[PDB]
Amino acid sequence: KLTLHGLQQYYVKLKDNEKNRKLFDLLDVLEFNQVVIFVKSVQRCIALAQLLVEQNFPAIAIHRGMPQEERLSRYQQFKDFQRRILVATNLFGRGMDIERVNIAFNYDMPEDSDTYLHRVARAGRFGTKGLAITFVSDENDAKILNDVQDRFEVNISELPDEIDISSYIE
Amino acid sequence: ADNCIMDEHKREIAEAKQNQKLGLLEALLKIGDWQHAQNIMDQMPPYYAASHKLIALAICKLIHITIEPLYRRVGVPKGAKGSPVNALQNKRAPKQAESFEDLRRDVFNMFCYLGPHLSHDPILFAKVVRIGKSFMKEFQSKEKTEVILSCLLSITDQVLLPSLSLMDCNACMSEELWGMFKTFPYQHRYRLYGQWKNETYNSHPLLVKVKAQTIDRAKYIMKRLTKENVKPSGRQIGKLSHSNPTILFDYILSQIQKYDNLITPVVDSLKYLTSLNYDVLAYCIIEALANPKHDDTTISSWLQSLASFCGAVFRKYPIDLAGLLQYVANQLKAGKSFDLLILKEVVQKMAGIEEMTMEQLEAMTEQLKAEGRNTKKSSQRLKDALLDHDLALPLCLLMAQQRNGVIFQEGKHLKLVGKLYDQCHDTLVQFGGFLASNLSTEDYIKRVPSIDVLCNEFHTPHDAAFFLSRPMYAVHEAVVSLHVSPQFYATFWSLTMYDLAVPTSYEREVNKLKERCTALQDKLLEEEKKQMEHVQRVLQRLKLEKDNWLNETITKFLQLCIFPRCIFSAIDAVYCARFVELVHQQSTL
Amino acid sequence: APEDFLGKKILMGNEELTRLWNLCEHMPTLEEFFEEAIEQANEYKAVNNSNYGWRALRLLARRSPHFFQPTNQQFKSLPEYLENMV
Amino acid sequence: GPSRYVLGMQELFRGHSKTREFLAHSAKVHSVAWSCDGRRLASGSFDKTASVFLLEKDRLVKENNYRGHGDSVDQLCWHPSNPDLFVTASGDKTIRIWDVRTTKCIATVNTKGENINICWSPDGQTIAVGNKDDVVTFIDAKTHRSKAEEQFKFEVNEISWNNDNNMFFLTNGNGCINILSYPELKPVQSINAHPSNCICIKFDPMGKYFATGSADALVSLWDVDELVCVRCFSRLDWPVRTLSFSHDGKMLASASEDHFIDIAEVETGDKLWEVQCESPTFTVAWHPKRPLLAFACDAGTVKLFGLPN
Repeated sequence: KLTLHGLQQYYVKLKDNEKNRKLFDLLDVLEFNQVVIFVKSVQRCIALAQLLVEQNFPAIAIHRGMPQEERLSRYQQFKDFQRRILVATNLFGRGMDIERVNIAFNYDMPEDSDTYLHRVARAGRFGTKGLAITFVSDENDAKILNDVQDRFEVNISELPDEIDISSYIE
Repeated sequence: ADNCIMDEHKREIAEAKQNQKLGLLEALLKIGDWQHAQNIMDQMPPYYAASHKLIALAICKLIHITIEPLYRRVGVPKGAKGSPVNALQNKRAPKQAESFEDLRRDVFNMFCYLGPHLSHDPILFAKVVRIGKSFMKEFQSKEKTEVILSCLLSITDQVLLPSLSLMDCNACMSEELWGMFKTFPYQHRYRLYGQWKNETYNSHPLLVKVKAQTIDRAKYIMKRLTKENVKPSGRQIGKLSHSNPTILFDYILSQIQKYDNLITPVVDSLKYLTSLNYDVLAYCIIEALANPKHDDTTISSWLQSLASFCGAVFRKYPIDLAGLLQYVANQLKAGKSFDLLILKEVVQKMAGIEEMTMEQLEAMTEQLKAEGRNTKKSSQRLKDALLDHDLALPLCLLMAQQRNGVIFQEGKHLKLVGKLYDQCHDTLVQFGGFLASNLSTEDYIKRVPSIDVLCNEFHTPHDAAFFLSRPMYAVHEAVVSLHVSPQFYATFWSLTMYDLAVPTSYEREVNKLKERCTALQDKLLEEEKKQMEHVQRVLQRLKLEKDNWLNETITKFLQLCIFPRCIFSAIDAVYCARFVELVHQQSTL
Repeated sequence: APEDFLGKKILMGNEELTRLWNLCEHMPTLEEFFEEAIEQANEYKAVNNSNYGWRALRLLARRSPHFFQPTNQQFKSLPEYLENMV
Repeated sequence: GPSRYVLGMQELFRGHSKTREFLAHSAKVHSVAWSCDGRRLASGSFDKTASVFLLEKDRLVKENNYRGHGDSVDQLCWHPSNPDLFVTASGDKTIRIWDVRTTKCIATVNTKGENINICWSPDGQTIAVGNKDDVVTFIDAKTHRSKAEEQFKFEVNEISWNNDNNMFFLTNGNGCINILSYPELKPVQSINAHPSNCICIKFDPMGKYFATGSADALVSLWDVDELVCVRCFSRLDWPVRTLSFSHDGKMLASASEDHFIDIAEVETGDKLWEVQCESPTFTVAWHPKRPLLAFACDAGTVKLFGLPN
C-alpha cells in the first residue's frame, strides 16, 4: 500500500495564467533529478510539452490520448534517464516506481484523494525522500487540500522562499 | 584628494559584496620612471591603480619593453617572426633584464602590481609563460635557482592564475600555461590549485562576479542536459572549464556525489577539457574525498559514487594519477581504510583485473589465468605511476598491517568491521597480483626486500610477507630467517598451487574448436607441457626433503601453516588441501 | 612582495590536505588485550560481549597454542570456553 | 558602450540588411569564393560544375557555367593577383585551371586522388592541394607540373600560407596546427591549440592575425607575429565549418551547423550583426572591397547579404 511518510508537500496561491511562469521559477531554483508534472487534458499537456521543448528542458509528454504500447515506450525512454521532465496526465497506477524522481508538480488539481495519493505517493525501493508541490488557484484547491489532510493525516504548508536541500534528498 | 579614492574603492567592494593622479601615473610610466610610479601606486588602495585599462596597458608596455632581451634570446617560439620592441632611450630606464636575475628583481616587482589585470594584454601572459618554461626545463634539468623558482611560483599564484580566470574562454591559454605547469612537481601544482580556488575568488570583486556567473551557468546545464545529448553539452562544460575549472569541477562533483546517477553522462561530457583542466579535476577529486557521517553501519553511498566516478574518469582520460596513490597511502598511514575502496576501483577499472566456480577456479591455477586487451594503455599509466614515485612496496606493506589495525584498533556493529577487513584483504590480494603481473622479475626482485628483511623490520605478518616474496623465488637459509621443521615451513609457504597439480585440455579443445585460435591453442598446449615438466621436476626434489622433514607435533604445523593459508584465498584453500593430502599422505589420521 | 613563495613543510594549499602530507604491531599479544578477564574472574562483565568475544577468538588464532588443542569437552557457551582459555 | 566601429557598422547593416538568393546549379553548392578585385564570384557544386557570376550593381548575373569533371567540385580559389584565373579541385583525382577571360581550360593536372582543399600561394606561383588520404601536393602554377608531395600521417583538414609566403600552415585533427618552412618544406613547429579537431584556418588581408575554427564551437584568433592566441569567440554551439575576414580585417564572419551566421569585431570580439534564416550554412565569403558577404546554406543557390535594403 502506498504511504506518504517521507514526502514534503507545499502549496502556492496564484492565478491560472501565472502557473507557467511560476513553474519556470521553480525549475530555476529547485535541484532535481527528474520531474513529473500532472495536468488534466491532452491539449494543455501538448501545449506544456511544446513550451518546455521551446526551452532547453528535455520534456516528454504521456497523456491519455495515446496507444498503450506508445505509452510504455515513452515511459521506458523516460526511465532510462533519457529525458528529464515527464508531463503526464495520468499513470498506470502502482504509485511511482521510478527511484530517480524527486519533484512532483500538481499543476492541476486531481479528482479526489485517491488521485492525489497516486500522484504524490511513491512505491520505490531505496528512495524515500521527495518533494510535491501543488498549485492553488481558487477555493476548490484549498478545499481539496483540506480534504487530503483529513483523509491521509498529512500537512500541506505554504511554500517558503528557501527549502532545505537534505530534507527531501537523501 | 586621495580620500574620494578610498571611498570609491569601498563602494567597489561593497557593491560586489551584495583624475589627475592617474593622469600623472600614465605619463610617468610612459617615459622611464618606475620608482616614482611605485611611490604613487603605494599611496592608494592595493589594486585601484591597475584596475583601469590605460594604467594596466602602460604597465604592461613598460614590462615587455624591459623584458624584451631575455625573451628574444631564450623565449621566441620556433617558427615566428616576433616584434622587436625598440628599447627606450632614457638613462633612468629599469635596466632591461638579460639573464633571469634582473628579470627576477625588477620584473617581479613590477608584476606584483598588476594582479588579475594581465587579461588586458595576452601577449605578456605568453611571454612570461614561455620564459618560465624555458627557465624550468633549462635549470631544473642552487640557491639562486631556488629563489627564482619561488618567485616564479609566487608570480604564478598572484598574477597568472587570476588573470587566466578573467579571459572569457581561452582553450589555448589553458594549454600554454600547462607547458610550464608540466615541469613542477605535483605538490606545487596542487598548492597553486588550492590557493587559486579557495583564496583568489574571495578578493578581487571581478573574480566574485565571475564565480557567481560560473556557478549559475553550471547549475543551468547540469539539471538540463540528458543521457541522450552528450557533447552538445560537453562543449558548454568545456568552455566553463576553460574559464574556471576549480569552481566548475567542484559543483559538478557535488552533483555527482549527491545524485549518484548521471555519472556516466558526466564522465562522457568531460571530453573537451584541456590538460590543465584534467590536472585540476584530479585535485578536485582528491579534495572532495578528503575534506568531508561516513559510516552509517555500511559504507556510505556518496563514497561509492565518488569511487565509481574516479574509476571511470581515470580509466578514460589521461590524467596523470600520482596524487591519488600518495593520498591513499597517507590515509592508510593515518589509520583510515575506507578510501582503499576507490583504490580498488582504480586497480579494478583501469587494469581489467576485476566468487568463482570450480571451472574458472581450476582455470585460474599459464594462458588460462590471463583468460579469466583494451587495458594496455591504462595499465601502462598505472605501472608508470607506481614505479616513478615508489608507491608499490609502501602501499602493500601498509595494507599488510592495516588489515590487523582495522579489527583491533577498531578503525563497529561487528558487521561493518568484518566487511572493512574483507575489503582491505581483497585490495591487498588484488594489488599484489597486479604487481606480480606487471612489474616482472626485474622490478619485482629489485624493489621487494627479502623475507629476512620484511618480517624483521617492516612489522609485517608472515602471510603477506610470503605472498609478496613468492614471485622472487620464481630453503635452509630462508627457513632460519623465517623462524627467527623450518625446512617444512619454507617448503609449505613457498610452493603455490600452479606448481603442484596440473589441469585444462577439455576447456582448451572446447574453446579452440581460426588461425589466431589455432596459434593460441598451440601456445596453450606448449604451456601445458611446460607445466607438466614443471610439476614433475618439483615433485622430484620433494623426496630427499621428505627424508629429513620430521601430539602437538602437527598442531604447530596445523595452526601456523593450514589456518592462515586456507583462510587467505580460495586458490590458497585448494592448495592447502592438496598439499596435506597429496604430499603429507605419500600422522595423517 | 614575492620574495619567496615556498619555504621544508609541504603546504598542499588545502588546509586538510596539509595535515595528511605533513603527517609523516597492532596485536596486543594475549595480555594487553584482555587485561580484565583475569582481573574479573556474569551479568555485565566483559566476557558477555560478542564484539569482544569475537576479537578474542580472532586473537586466540594467531597465538595461545592451547587453541587448536583437542579439548573436546563440549563447553555450552562461548563465554565458558573463552574464560578458561584466559 | 560597445564601440565606435560597432555602432557605425550596425548603422550600415541597419540600412543594408536585404539578403537575396540566386540560382547557381542543380545540386548542393560546396564552396563559393570571390575574385581578386571583386567583380566575379565563382561557386562549385555537387553537380560537378563551377558557375561564375558577374557582380554588376547590386544583383549578380550568370556569366557562365564551366562544364567538365569526373566528380563533385569540392573547393575553389581565385588567383590572388589575376582577376580572370581560378582553379577547381574536385574528386576524380584531378585539378583544373579555368580562365574567365576566354572561358576555356588553361591546364589540367592529375593528382594522387580525392582532392579536398586547395589554396593559391600569395605570390601566384604554387598551388597546394591536399587530398582525402592526408597527402599535400605542391604544383607549379605556371608550368602545371607537380613539384612536391608530402604525407603527414595525421589528418589535415584545411591548409594555408603565412601570407608573406614563407611558411605553410596545416590543421591536424588531433587538435593542433603545424607550421612548415615553405621554400624548403621542413617541419618547424606544432602548436597545441584546441581540445578537438581544427577544421579551418584563414589569414586576414592585413597580416595581423589568423583565425582557426575548432570542432567544439570555438574560434581562436592567433597573432601571426608572436603566435599567441589573443581571444576566442564562442557563440556558436556546433563545430565551426567556415570562417572569413572582411575586406579590412575588423569583421569576422563565422558559419557552422546552427541556423545562423554571425559577424564579430576582431579587435573587441564581442558581437555585431548576425543573420538568422534557417538551414545550417557551410560556406561563407566576404567581398574584397565592399562590406557585403555571400554564402551557401542548406536545389542549390548562392545568397548575398548587403547593399539593397
